[PDB]
This record gives sequence, structure tokens and C-alpha cells, in this order.
Amino acid sequence: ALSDADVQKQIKHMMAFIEQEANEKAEEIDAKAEEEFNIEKGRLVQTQRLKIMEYY
Amino acid sequence: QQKYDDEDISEDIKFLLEKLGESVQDLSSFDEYSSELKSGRLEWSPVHKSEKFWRENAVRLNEKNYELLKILTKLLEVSDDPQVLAVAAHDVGEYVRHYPRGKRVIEQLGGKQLVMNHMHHEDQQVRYNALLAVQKLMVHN
Amino acid sequence: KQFGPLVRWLKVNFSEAFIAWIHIKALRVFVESVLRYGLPVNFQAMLLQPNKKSVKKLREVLHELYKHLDSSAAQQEYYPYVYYKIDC
Amino acid sequence: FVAGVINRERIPTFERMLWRVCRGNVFLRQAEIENPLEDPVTGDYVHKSVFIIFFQGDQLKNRVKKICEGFRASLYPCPETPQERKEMASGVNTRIDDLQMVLNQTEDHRQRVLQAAAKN
Amino acid sequence: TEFWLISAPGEKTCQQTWEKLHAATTKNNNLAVSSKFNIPDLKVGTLDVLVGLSDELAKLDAFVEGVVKKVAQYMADVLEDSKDKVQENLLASGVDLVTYITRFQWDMAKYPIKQSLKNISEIIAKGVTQIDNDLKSRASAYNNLKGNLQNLERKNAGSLLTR
Repeated sequence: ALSDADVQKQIKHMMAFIEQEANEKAEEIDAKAEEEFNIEKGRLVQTQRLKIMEYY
Repeated sequence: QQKYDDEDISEDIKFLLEKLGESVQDLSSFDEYSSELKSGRLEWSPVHKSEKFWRENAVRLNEKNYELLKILTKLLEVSDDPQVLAVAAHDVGEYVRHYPRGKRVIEQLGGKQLVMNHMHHEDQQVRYNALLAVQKLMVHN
Repeated sequence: KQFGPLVRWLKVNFSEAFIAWIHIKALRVFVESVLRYGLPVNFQAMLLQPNKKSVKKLREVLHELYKHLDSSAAQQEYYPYVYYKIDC
Repeated sequence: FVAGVINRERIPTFERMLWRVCRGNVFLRQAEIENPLEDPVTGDYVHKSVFIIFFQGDQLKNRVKKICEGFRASLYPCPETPQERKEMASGVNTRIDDLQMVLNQTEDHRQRVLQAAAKN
Repeated sequence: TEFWLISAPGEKTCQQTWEKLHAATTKNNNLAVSSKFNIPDLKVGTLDVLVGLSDELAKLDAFVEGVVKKVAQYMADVLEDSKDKVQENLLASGVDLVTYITRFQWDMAKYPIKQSLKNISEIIAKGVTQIDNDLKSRASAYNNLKGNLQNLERKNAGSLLTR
């Protein structure tokens, strides 16, 4: 059916999908980075502020 | 199997057979076999052929650091009495059959190679025992 | 008085089910084209109301058109072109 | 996937089935054996070839296992590119030689014992 | 009535007029009715996900075929705007099936363009499931009332012995 050149073309198609998966995973890790930034930042600010106010 | 009218004959035969069964059961003990091998006094005996000793006490053959199995290897290299070597080969085969996981340890020890050597022993019985031992060692290989 | 709005019930619900049906079939065609080719573009879905007895002619036409693509694999579902049936 | 074992009788239709599964996503490992060894089940020196596809998707691998079941395709490899696979092959060759020689000794012993058993 | 939903590889924009207007080699030389389609542009994930998606799509389409033909049959039993012989089909999108099939458009409002394929399939499955269950309940209630009416009629049917 497909020639060997078409087999390499389908390998390139697999590569387009692999790079798409890579982009998806990188952006997902970036989203998780934003989420942990928010959560841990709020947590640390809350704990430090509460310590300072109890001291006060 | 034969039946006699004299009840005394049957009772005495029953007694003797039962006490002989008890005696051979008492003979069957891993301590006895381990002493035989520690001092090197190897010979065919009911302990060397007791199915429970090979099956139930297969864990007992797993010595501390498998030193008793190492003694079997040492005898595969050292013992020159053909009967003792046949005993060692048969016991190694039994140990492998009832504990295939110790065969890898034997290969590490090189005892397997010693049985490969003992295939071509100068006495047919030793050749046969080594043959059976290796045939058990060829499971999943 | 049950029959009164029963007509609305069944008619509207059949409408929704039919809409879902054709949507599913469109998704199936999209998936089949995207799999039978790589990065796809304008695969040109098409609607046919076959004339009577002319099924053989149409099958011949499409075979002559696009049987070079596979030539070995694509019948009941294995055609040299993406294919589906619809009842109406 | 591998230069495995197939009797080379439905390899063309096997490729056709795999082309009806996917659109030939990966080149199929191709190998052939001339006058091969006796098959364990068939008990004859049947000709063998092999034409099998490697995959990255899980559903695709499940389908490959399904079509291997449906066809006469023996496949039990450990397809690892690095050198440890070839070291494993060398060890397999050593075990094969050991099996051959022990089998020869056993056969000779059996022949001798049977001759004696006849004469008795 | 039978429609066919086909598709070509689409390597060229000339394929647009080869499948529709090219009377030399098109369908029965442009005798079968030929009409373009609306198909959403949707993202795809990975290949094994697409295999699972296609299998799920086939199964769900079979089930939806059962559902849609079953509601058509129940409406035929109701005998209004559809019968087992006359009025062979009901109205989809408020228009007859021929007009909706010939002018099929994508309903992104119900199935947003930015939902993944699997999410859209799940939404469709849930919608058709709930629709079918509710309509089965309604039709069962209506048929039970009809059966009770007919039972009462049978009790008031006969002669001076049993009527």
C-alpha cells in the first residue's frame, strides 16, 4: 500500500503527535506550577502573618 | 499379604513392621543428614531417600548461607569415592526439584558445572545420578 | 390529556436523538479520516442519495477513483474510501 | 516488533489485517529462515518467516496481541536494543548447548538400558 | 430512503468539486443527490486514545440507532405525525429528515467546539440516555393507561351473562 517514503511520512506524523504531547505536558506542568504557586504562597503568607499577629 | 491361621504370627508381624516403621521415621531427620555431610560420612540410607525429608525439609536444605549446599559442592569437587559422589548428585537433584530457586545459587557456586563434569564420570551410577540432577536443573532453561 | 403533550414529548425527544445520531456519525467520519490519513485537511465529507439499483455503479466509480490508496486492506466496512450508511 | 516466528502462510493477510487496524503506522520487522528447525508442536521442519509491527499505543499493542492469538504467530521476546539483549542471547545459546548435550547423554543411556531390558 | 456519508483524503481543493460537481466521474455522473457537509474542527489526543474513541463512538452510535428507531416505533404506536406505513419519519430540528440530512449543521451550542472529543461523546451519551429513559417512562405510563382503559372496555363487553 504505502511506499517506504510514506512510512517515513507516517513516522513524521507520529513525530507531530509526539511533539503535540510534549507541548501538552509542558503546558500542564506550567499550569500545575501556577496552582502550587497560588496554594503554597497563600499558605506561607497565612502562616507567617498569623505568627506575627500572635506575637503582636 | 498372606494370611495365616496362627494369630500370633500376624500379631508379631504387625508389631515388627510397625516398630520398623517407627525406627525409620526416627531415622528421618535433617540433623542426621547434616551431621553425615558435615563429617563427610556419606552413604545411601532411608534419610537419603525419605520423601518427607526432601519435600517438607526442603527449607532445611536451605542452610545458613547455604553452607550445607556449599558442602555438597565441595564434595562434588573433593570426594573421589564414586558412591559418595552419586549420593551428592542425587541429593543435589532432590534439592533442585523440591526447591528450583536454589538452582541459581548452585550455578553461582559452580556446583552445576560440577554436575556437568560428573555426567562423564568413570562409574555409570555416578553418571546416572549427575544426569538426573542436571535434568532437574534444566527446568525452565 | 396525556396524548396531548405526548406528541410534543416524543417528537422533541426523537429530534434530539436524531441530532445526536448524525453528530456521532460525523465524529466517526472525522476520526476515521484522521486515522486513515495523518495531519488531515479538507477531507470533503459528502452526502449521497443513491438512485435505485445504481449502488453497483457508484461502488465501481469510487473503486476506480481511490482504490490505489490502500490496494490491500480497504466490503462490509473496509472500503477504499471512508464510508458510512444512514437510514431514513 | 521482533524477528519472531511465523510459519509464513498468512503473513500477507496478517499485513492486510494490520493495515485494517492502523494505516501501517510502523515498519514491520522482517526476517526469514531457510530450512528452519522442527517446530515444538507441529513436529516438522516447517519453513518460517516473520512480519510483525512495533507500536507505542496501548490499544494498538492489545490489538497486536489479539491478532497474534488469531493467527499462527509465536511471539515471546524481550525486544531490547542495547547490548544486554545480545548477552542474553549468548546465555541462551549456552543453555541450548547444555540442553543438547544432556539430551544426547540421556538418549544413549536410554538405548543401553532398553537393550539390556530386551535381553533380560 | 438511504443516505451515504463518505469522505476522501482531501489532498487538493479540487477534490471539493470532484466529489460534488464533476459530472464526468462523480456519483452516477451527477445523478445521485450530492451535498456538502458541516464538520467541526476538533483537537485530537493520542493514537490509542483515538482507537478507544472510535470503538466507543461505534458502540454509542449503535445504541443511539436503537434509541432513535425505538422512539420512532413508539410514536408509530401513538399514531400521530408518524405511522408504521405512512409518515415514515418524524421531524428532526423541526423539519423533515430529508431537509435536515441534506442541510446537516454542527450544534456547537450543545457540544462546544473546545471540548475534547471524549468529553463530547460523553455529553452526547448522557443526553441520549436521559432522553431515552424519560421517554420510556412516559410511553410506559401512557401504554399502561391505555391498557387499563381497554381492560375496563373488556369488562363492559360481552352479553347479559358477563358484560
